Amino acid sequence: REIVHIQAGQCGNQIGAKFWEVISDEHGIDPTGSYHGDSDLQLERINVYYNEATGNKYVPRAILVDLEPGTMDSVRSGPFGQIFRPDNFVFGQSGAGNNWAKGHYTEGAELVDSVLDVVRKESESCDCLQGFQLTHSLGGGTGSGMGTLLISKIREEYPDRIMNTFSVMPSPKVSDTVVEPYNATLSVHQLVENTDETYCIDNEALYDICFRTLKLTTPTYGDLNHLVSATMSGVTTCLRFPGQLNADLRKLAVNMVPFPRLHFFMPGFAPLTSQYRALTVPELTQQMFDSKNMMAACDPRHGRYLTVAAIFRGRMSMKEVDEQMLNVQNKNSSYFVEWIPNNVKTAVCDIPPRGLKMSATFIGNSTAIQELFKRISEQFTAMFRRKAFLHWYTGEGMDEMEFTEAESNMNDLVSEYQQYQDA
Amino acid sequence: MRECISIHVGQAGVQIGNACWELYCLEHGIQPDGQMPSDKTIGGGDDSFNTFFSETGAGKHVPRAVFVDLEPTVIDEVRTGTYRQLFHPEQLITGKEDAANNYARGHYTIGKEIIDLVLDRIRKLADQCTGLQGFLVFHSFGGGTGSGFTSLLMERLSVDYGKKSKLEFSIYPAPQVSTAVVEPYNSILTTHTTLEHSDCAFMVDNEAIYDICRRNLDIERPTYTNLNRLISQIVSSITASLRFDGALNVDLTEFQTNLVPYPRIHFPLATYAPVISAEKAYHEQLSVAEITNACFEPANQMVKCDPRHGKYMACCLLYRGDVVPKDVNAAIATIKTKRSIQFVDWCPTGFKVGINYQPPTVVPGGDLAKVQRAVCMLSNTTAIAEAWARLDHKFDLMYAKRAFVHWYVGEGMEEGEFSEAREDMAALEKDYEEVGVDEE
Amino acid sequence: MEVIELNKCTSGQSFEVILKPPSDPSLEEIQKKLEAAEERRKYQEAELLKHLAE
Amino acid sequence: MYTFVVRDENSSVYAEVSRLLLATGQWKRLRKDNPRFNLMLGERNRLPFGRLGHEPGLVQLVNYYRGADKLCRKASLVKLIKTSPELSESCTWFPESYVIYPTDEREVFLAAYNRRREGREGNVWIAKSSGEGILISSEASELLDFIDEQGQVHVIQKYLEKPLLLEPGHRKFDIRSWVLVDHLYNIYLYREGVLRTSSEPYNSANFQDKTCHLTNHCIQKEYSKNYGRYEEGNEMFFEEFNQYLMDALNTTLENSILLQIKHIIRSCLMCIEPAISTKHLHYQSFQLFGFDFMVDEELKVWLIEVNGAPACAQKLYAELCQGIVDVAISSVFPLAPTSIFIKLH
Ligand SMILES: Nc1nc2c(ncn2[C@@H]2O[C@H](COP(=O)(O)OP(=O)(O)OP(=O)(O)O)[C@@H](O)[C@H]2O)c(=O)[nH]1
Ligand SMILES: Nc1ncnc2c1ncn2[C@@H]1O[C@H](COP(=O)(O)OP(=O)(O)CP(=O)(O)O)[C@@H](O)[C@H]1O
Ligand SMILES: Nc1nc2c(ncn2[C@@H]2O[C@H](COP(=O)(O)OP(=O)(O)O)[C@@H](O)[C@H]2O)c(=O)[nH]1
Ligand SMILES: [Ca+2]
Ligand SMILES: [Mg+2]
Ligand SMILES: [Mg+2]
Ligand SMILES: [Mg+2]
Repeated sequence: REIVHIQAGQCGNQIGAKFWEVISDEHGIDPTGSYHGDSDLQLERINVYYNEATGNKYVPRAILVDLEPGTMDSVRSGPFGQIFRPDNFVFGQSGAGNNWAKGHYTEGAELVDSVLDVVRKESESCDCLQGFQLTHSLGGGTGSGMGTLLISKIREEYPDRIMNTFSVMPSPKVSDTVVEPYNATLSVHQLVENTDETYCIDNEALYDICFRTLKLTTPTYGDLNHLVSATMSGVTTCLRFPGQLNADLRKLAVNMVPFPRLHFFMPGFAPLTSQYRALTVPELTQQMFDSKNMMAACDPRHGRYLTVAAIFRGRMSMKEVDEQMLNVQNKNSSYFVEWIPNNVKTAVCDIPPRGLKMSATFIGNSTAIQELFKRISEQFTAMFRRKAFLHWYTGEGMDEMEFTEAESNMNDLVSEYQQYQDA
Repeated sequence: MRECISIHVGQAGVQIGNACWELYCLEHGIQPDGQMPSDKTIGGGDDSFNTFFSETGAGKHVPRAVFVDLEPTVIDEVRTGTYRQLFHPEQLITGKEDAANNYARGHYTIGKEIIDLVLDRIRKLADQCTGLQGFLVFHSFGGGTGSGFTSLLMERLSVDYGKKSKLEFSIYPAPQVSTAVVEPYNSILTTHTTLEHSDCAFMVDNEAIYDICRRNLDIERPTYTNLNRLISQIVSSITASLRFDGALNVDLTEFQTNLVPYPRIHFPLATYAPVISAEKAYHEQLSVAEITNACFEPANQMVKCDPRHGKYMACCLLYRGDVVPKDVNAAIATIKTKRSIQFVDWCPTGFKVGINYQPPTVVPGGDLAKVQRAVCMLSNTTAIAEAWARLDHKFDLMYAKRAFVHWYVGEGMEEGEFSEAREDMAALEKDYEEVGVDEE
Repeated sequence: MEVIELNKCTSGQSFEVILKPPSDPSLEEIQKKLEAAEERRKYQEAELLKHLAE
Repeated sequence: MYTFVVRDENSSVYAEVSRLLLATGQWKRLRKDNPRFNLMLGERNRLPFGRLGHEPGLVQLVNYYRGADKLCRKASLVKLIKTSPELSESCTWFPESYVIYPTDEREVFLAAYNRRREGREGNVWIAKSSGEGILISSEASELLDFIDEQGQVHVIQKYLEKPLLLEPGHRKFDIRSWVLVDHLYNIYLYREGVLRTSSEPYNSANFQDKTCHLTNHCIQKEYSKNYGRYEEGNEMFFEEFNQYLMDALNTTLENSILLQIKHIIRSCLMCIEPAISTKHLHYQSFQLFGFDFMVDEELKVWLIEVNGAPACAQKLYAELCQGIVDVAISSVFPLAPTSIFIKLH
């Protein structure tokens, strides 16, 4: 059951590149596509993310998309650059200028058919295509505008397949342009309708974790992406290694999404790395549920957990893992909804990540995520009430109504999260 | 000699089928290559074991079993496992993608595309039967295949094999090893669609066998292998009368006749003893009275419930090992004076006892110690309705918010089927209450 | 108590102890059920493709 | 720390224990329908025992014994004493009783009503049920005309027309004892009982007047004219009652009465123990009981009724409720010396 990976834009390709860098190491595959591993657990579910070529070389089932060639070239020359299929690079020259409209309506519309051709040829060779995962930002133009265009086109062609995204939410604390709330609000409207699962990765949380916890005074995007690729590896551990819980994308969606529109997740990782003493099972459980280890910049105590998925990596006792998981929810049961019995499911994997002997990745569908969309909504309205910077978008053919609709739909999403926070 | 066809559906059904058929071969002396040197009638016979094994010209003894899963991983283990030579490829059926813990996806979407394949494969086994007596269906309540596809198969089996007995071995969902949050939904839906098509169903709560593995076997974190090897022992003691010479429960109809006076109330409670760890270096063998007494201890039941606060309708005692009737009678007389055994006033206070002199067989290298005598009690008590109440309550909590219902509607199922299924469980719950219950 | 219907053999033994006396859907309908869900499943997908075409 | 829920708020006894569970700083209260609890202060009717003991990693305790109603209902208690060989029907501490429905014991009741008539013996009976039924008469005809007129099932019992009368006053009483049974089925008798007395002098000729015959605290508050003369709230405690027995009868409360009380309590609870014990169950039970006794002229103690959801005297709420935390709750969920109870069994 194969997954097709797509990375779009500057952020999506840089984060996507680190992700393939991390999991290729976990599966014992060198930058030349050859396998030099020590355990058959590495190859047991390798087909989920890698195709096979003659000579027992493994090619990632990844498609690199961008409207300017800059980041594409950087990925091709960086580490693990030549592991990617050469013709799976689809890029233009104009760029999108941090403009959702340019990515979604004009510049990206000229390029989307080329991408769907690569998506089609990758899907046609799949034994039983499980679904798609997309990495992108919502604050730019290509990953935001063209990314959500791709999702809409892919859903039209593969309507019975799971659509998954890793979506980087913008923040004024790590900002490129002031129009990021516009692009983010336009993209959320698309994600609410056309994805089954979306991991909300807030650049504000990533910065704060790098600043306060990891003691990085001047964090870079590379520092933030080290955190993203680490959680991307953790949330996909159940998909890449033998397991019983949340082993495929649809089963995870059935366990994590009680209502179709509420499919935005808070990821969390422990321990946070930028490591000689191994962490204990109580220490992993306490950290992975702490706010400081959350990637969405939302205090979970401000809302309630609809469902929670947790994975533990390394050689440990499942007894102490069950004891600690049961301890954290029996002594914080007010933060878990009572109308979804047993909404916390745990999985374990014997393969630990690189450099760590024990690790824990957290996946939460909390109503506290509304804090994220409310921040975006306030930044959106602050400019939109004065129609500020709108000409960049109306110049690409957009109408003010489309902004009013995306704004209204996201405020509904916030109100719908507040509905289930009370019971 | 009337043949029996076993159908294993879903991951839980298939993996338990492995544990059982492995144990069947150890009990009848069948080697992994299908050969049985004990059988001197090569190529056929009307012996008792022939109800579960057919014979080829080469002397291979082949299970009368079909394995069905909407997903190839678990069954591919069988195709390459220790008993790969036991089954022939036609008996193993695998789909492309599974039901994703969705009853509707297993019943409607994927069920429609594979139900005719499965039935035709079942017809191939049925045609080799001079007088087929029915089916034993192993599945889970919680899985989308085990719940959704089974109820569809049980509907068609009643159509193609009219008034042929169908017995279930159903795995009740327990959160300690469960994989899905919607298992209450799947359980209620499959119990609704299957109720009229099942003559007798044995429920095993994974919670019950999980704790038995922790307490009696001293296993820290029991795995499915631990659980299934214990389940197979219970299944073997229930099907032993169909595979060995005897006079109690020698056909599938006798299970309904002996245990099910009311057709909807066809869920007997199973209790088993003794469960002794094989790593326990020193052990003192238990008596007939001690293992019979344990049959009335909740800690040894397949479903945790209190029979003292229900009413009995029937009781079967199935012994294996060194047990003579005098020991059983002296034990039952002692137990009646010390324990609360209340029968419904219209049924007779009695026990149907069966004894098989062969002691229970244990897989070499397993967790169970070989014991000189064991007993499995099948009792149709109204106390098992506690398991329906728990399930119905969890169903009620989620459904009041319509949590997750869009997954089922998205597969073509109508929201009204939830109500129709829950109303049926309410009626079933009221039926048990009619039968078992009479500032200061 | 009373022992009745005692049956013996070399394999085992069975009997009964008494202590106290007392005091369907057809194939056509199933195929219609599955096809009704198949049509509802196709109607929903058609509305999706209609929504995406707009 | 530990967690608990409350499902019967109009319970004065357990409203106080949940208040004490707060002050320890080691117990948090949850809402009614939160399943992740260690302790349930459950409701009085239809308590969902079947949903208890199925939460992984949660030792769960409940404040009621499933099946204890067979002792705490008039109809079932009569049946329990009549049929249990441990009580053997002919136990000397329970008045002659028959269950008459409005199966049926109407024939055998009239049979004993004739025997008492033949010997010209005291033939006065009482009619009670599960509010108040309040019928005492000397002829069974007036009893049944009232039973069938009422809806629910009533049970007839021989009236102890020769009761022990307190002086000064010439007044009868009933003794209430509180018994706590923990998860191990130890039987603890609270050292402090209470006497619920009558304020008017006892009268043998006026059975239609039900004030000097019925010792209920609600009836003495409603119909007694000189209520509260001798003791505060028609409640006399053990130290005063024991002093009276010494001054008036040259005996003690322990010797004359309490030995029989401890025997009656032990007998009733040891009988139903195999039916209600939670020794090897997936959940465990404790329960507080209120036994109602009666004493006659010859210092013989009679069991009248067992109450499964009793209240306490106002003076004794603090001591008794703290005892429930120590003995019944902290024994299963410890925190971070002389006892107020009397271990029987
Ligand atoms: N005792 C026991 N229970 C099992 C086993 N395998 C799965 N289960 C239980 O079955 C339930 C899940 O159903 P499954 O049988 O795994 O799912 P399925 O029938 O394959 O259906 P889908 O995977 O959704 O297509 C959970 O409650 C598991 O605890 C097993 O081998 N032994
Ligand atoms: N057989 C008898 N002989 C003498 N007095 C009796 C009696 N039966 C009952 N009584 C008197 O009747 C009073 C009330 O009886 P009972 O205890 O049944 O009422 P009740 O159950 O409504 C009050 P509670 O709330 O304590 O259960 C007793 O306190 C007792 O004085
Ligand atoms: N975490 C992270 N965020 C990024 C990175 N690059 C850009 N961003 C964020 O993404 C938004 C800009 O999106 P970008 O990918 O540059 O636009 P695009 O190339 O047109 O799709 C801003 O909110 C940036 O903070 C990166 O490498 N890591
Ligand atoms: Ca033969
Ligand atoms: Mg950029
Ligand atoms: Mg499966
Ligand atoms: Mg009362």
